[PDB]
Amino acid sequence: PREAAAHWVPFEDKANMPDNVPDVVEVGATSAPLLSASYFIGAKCKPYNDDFMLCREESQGSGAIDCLKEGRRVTRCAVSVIEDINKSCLDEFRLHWQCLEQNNHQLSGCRKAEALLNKCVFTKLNLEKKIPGLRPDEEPVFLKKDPWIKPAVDDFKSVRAYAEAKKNGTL
Amino acid sequence: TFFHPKSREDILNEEAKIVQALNNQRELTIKMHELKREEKDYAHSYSPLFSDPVPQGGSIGKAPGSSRE
Repeated sequence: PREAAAHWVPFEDKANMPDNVPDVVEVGATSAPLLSASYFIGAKCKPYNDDFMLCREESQGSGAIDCLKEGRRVTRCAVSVIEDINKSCLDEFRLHWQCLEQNNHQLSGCRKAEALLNKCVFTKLNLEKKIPGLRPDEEPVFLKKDPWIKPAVDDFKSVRAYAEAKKNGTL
Repeated sequence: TFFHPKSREDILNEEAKIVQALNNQRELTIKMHELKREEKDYAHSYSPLFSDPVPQGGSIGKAPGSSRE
């Protein structure tokens, strides 16, 4: 779909869902927290996302109205994993997504906070971040040490926390 | 004694053979005319290899559900 052109007004619809449709909770995180949590959401909810997309394909055009149920499933899985992060690893999650807010949302600028967040989530939620499609020879960039590309300013709080973790031995 | 025409039966046979060849040509003629107006397969008339008429569009933003048969 194309973006809007010369003159447009945004308009809001005040109707409710039809009551036959089961209600569902909506994901409340914004762009930076969502981008921070994306890899864990994928790792956990991959089967449900795949099922949702397969339903949308097989519906062959009526996807919006035939694929509501596993859409509810997808949103519920996403909300569950975000809640788990909010319960178990909140401080590192905030480090990561505030760092992203500062660095134009480039994951390359938040490797230090991302290491802490990844360790916390692996230990307390058993989710691993992994980049699909790479051969064993190719190395995931977020695991690479001494990258060519570095942020302008290493985030202050993230640097302090990373050095602290290096002392504690958690990282 | 000097008149040696061909026999009547031989003349009739030869003309009948000629007319038969002419009718064969008429039938081949009408045949080709009908066959040219019959419709060919997509492979024979458009593309032997890649014989599927159904397109597949662009592949960048491939959206689940855009495929319709």
